[PDB]
Amino acid sequence: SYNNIPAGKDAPNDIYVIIEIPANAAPIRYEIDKDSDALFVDRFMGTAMFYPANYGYVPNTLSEDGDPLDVLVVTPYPVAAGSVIRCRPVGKLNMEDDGGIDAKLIAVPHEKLSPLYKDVKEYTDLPQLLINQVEHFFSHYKDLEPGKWVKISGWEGADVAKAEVIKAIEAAK
Amino acid sequence: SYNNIPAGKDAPNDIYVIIEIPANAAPIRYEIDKDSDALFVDRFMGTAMFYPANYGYVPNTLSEDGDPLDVLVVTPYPVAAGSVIRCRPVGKLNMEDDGGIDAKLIAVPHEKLSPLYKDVKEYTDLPQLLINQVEHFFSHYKDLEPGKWVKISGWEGADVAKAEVIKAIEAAK
Amino acid sequence: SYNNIPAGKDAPNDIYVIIEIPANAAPIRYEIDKDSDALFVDRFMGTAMFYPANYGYVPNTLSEDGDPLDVLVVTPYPVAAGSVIRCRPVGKLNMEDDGGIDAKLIAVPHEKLSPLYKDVKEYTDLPQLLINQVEHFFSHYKDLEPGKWVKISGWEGADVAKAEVIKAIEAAK
Amino acid sequence: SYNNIPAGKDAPNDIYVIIEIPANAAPIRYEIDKDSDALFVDRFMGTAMFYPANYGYVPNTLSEDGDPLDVLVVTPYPVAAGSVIRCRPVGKLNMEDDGGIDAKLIAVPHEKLSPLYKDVKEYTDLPQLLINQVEHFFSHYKDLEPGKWVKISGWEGADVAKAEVIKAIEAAK
Amino acid sequence: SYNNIPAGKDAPNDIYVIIEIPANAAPIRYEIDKDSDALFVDRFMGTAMFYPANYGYVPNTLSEDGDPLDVLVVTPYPVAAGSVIRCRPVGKLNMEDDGGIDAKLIAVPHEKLSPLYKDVKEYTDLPQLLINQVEHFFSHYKDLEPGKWVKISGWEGADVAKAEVIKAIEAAK
Amino acid sequence: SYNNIPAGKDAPNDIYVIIEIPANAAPIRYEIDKDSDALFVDRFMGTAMFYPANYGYVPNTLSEDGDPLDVLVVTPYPVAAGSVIRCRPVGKLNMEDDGGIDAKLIAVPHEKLSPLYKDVKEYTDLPQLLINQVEHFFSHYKDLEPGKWVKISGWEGADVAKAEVIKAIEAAK
Repeated sequence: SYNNIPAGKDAPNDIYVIIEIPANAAPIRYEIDKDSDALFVDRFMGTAMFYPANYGYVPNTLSEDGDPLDVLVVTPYPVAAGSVIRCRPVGKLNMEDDGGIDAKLIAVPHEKLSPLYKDVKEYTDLPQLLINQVEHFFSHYKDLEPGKWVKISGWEGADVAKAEVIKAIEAAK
Repeated sequence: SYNNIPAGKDAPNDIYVIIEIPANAAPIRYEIDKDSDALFVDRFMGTAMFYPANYGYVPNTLSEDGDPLDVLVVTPYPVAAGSVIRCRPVGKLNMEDDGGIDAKLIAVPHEKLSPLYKDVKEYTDLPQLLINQVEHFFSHYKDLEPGKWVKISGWEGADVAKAEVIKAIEAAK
Repeated sequence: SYNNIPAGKDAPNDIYVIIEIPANAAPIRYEIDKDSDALFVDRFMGTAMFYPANYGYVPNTLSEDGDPLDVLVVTPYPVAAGSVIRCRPVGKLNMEDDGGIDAKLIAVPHEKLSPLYKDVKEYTDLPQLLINQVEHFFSHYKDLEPGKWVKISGWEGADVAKAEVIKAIEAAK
Repeated sequence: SYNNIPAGKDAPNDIYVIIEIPANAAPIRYEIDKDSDALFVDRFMGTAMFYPANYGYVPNTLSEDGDPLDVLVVTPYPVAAGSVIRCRPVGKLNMEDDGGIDAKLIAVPHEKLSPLYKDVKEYTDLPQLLINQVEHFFSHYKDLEPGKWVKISGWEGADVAKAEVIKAIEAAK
Repeated sequence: SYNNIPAGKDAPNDIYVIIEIPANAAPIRYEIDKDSDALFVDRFMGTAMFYPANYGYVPNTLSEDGDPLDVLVVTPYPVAAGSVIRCRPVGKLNMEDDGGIDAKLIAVPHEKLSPLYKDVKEYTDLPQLLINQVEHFFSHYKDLEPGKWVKISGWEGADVAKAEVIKAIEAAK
Repeated sequence: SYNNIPAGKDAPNDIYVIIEIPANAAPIRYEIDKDSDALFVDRFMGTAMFYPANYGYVPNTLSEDGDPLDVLVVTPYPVAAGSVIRCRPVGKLNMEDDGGIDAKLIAVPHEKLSPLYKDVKEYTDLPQLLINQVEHFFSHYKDLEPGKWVKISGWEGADVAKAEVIKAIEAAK
């Protein structure tokens, strides 16, 4: 049970993220059931696109999606599906979808995992093309799913990124 | 425990299949133990062949193999090992092996996973080469395993494919 | 030399396409120099997208924009970069570029290369999602390259594709 | 829980090994937590190196690392992460590290998994370059991790390789 | 040009092989044009099989069937398509085709390319399963291509392989 | 022909590099013949290491050791072997070989190829770990090839890299 994994070692700036879809992976949406812990294939993406970064969730949280809080982690090389990355939140990606709103945070590995992003304090420190690529992926990856839309709102800093994790931690209590 | 996963949402025409070997994967037979849920490597295949499609089993079933009922699912791109696909059975592949008989069903993803096979009602709707390739794989993939043989019998439709799942559901009760 | 290859053994029904970019490949736009026949790295794609079919051109052809005839070849597996596929046109995709009007043909392999695409004689015989991914790919793969933009106009039948081949072979060396 | 898996079927010469890092894999150290069973990313390796073989551990053991006994298995093709290989120990690789000593055994699949190494009785039967490559990997793969060193001591045979498993079996009792 | 390459620095012990199909590659039969030196897509394989060694030919040789000498080069890792391996023959595989009689040599890389195959001087020094996969691959990889069929006759020693090289170099340009 | 390509559109700021070995590729050292322009397999690497950047040379240049100018091109994704990257030098790596003194330039792609490396104007603008992996790779990738050894001397600025380009173009065809 992935519930055994804490939301981190020192939340907010130390979250664990269980990866469901690796970066640059096959065009397949995976989602982890929270009763069997198995990797469920949600949909074979219609668009000819791939995820710009690893995307998963923080364990033992709850937002207004009904499901835990979604995270996108940037790594030097994609991680295996079902893996847990000790990362640090550095931004929040707000956007409106068919069923209300959705909010993704962008994350980055920790001191002991990788020195690559010691200078990444907030999402603006990542390369501009990546941020532009992350926005472009979510706006268009569901363009062939009938009835489903996505519109990108704006970005928010790490301090508010590290805020929504604070509120999702006890919303699961 | 994969036993938490039901055999489906609306059996017969809505089975779940836990994939043990992805399509076009490395020449390695994986099998999921049903006590630890871990992915066990059964044998490194002697033949220079790969699985024509993802092959796994429906959870919480039982046939006359002693183990659950085996399924081959056709997907636009191979799924990760240990994943569960919400698919629909569309055929049955009968064949005789060293220890009696074995029966595989061919399956196909569902409305909400992929529109690719909305027109696939039975195995004859899949391309002929695939069916010919699935038969050729099982007939020859054990040609270098000493003492083991496989002979291909015939094909059966979805209605009888959806029959053996009916009988394997309660044979596990 | 590359232009030591005819446009087709029996054009326009039988044509050759040198492949410049493979399908499902890394997002690297390759274009083949004709002074040198070396593979030139033209663009590292900004958008998180991949080519839905192997992209290339017909040897010994000259289109309007000054270069040979663009062809997307649909194959069972992605072919190597710089390899020659013997194929047959089945449709034509029309668009307007930043430089004016553009057009990409779509083709399936020759009968002797694969039996998978024989009853595919028009582009509408191809899967409906594949046609939509080609439309979606070309409409958005330049979204993050500045100065470029693509507007999808509409498809034309297999007979017009063979006509544009005839006209491209016409004005060339 | 991987604890359900025995240390083998007939220890010593029949150990099970849960693979955490596949061979020739991405430069990523994985480690399996022994409370959640999840695949944890330990560190993104600084060196431009890959693991010469699959490396994991024997379940339900304990050495003087505090963690179970580490094993390197040689296979015809890399196994998926989180898989369990029925292998046979054929050597011991002693070496001193920043925190005391570490000891790895080299292993090899069994009769029923692969005939490739029926003649491999001890690590000297494997190709010399592999042994030289295994030594070179561990000596240098942490050259960019600050504060961490590794020095290679020597090799020991299967009989002593099959000894340390004997002592790690009951050290977990 | 490709035929600007000798059959070997010191034939028949030292030979060159241009590789047409890599090992463990996608099931695409490539053959290299000699008018053009471009890589031609000859066949999308029907059978779910892959080449057990990199397939190619010796430059500046002419066999009976009208084409250069077929050689399978066993390498630690699959080499790129269209690349030149400096290798040494160790055996000969004999068969009868639909067009008559055929023969494929098997070779291991030159000493300066790898120390892994030095004490391999006959094909029986290669692993016994590898010899059987080459026999099984050629006997079945054309099972689904109509009009073709291959019958394995038997192997011949390393000395006959060097003799066929001498005779192939003999009648050529 | 390959030497039908200039050293650069506007050397030394704009240069071309034919890539001989891609990044993160299989440990196969390729070198491009100039008699033939075919890709020659030079060495199957003994050490379990991979190239940290795509390795190649500048056309129409002549260095001291008799061959064109070595350049490592850092790219978002590894480019195909034998492809031409339009790039800009940002630093120089100096070393002493078994044959004397050696030097490898490091380069980032031209502005028109990617916006990711524009504010990279010196090699110290590249990530500090990447600089260390190139130093570590060249210092150890020949550890298991006998007769060879590499000693890292130190880096030099982007202005010296443009100077060595000028001198390499100078004494050449």
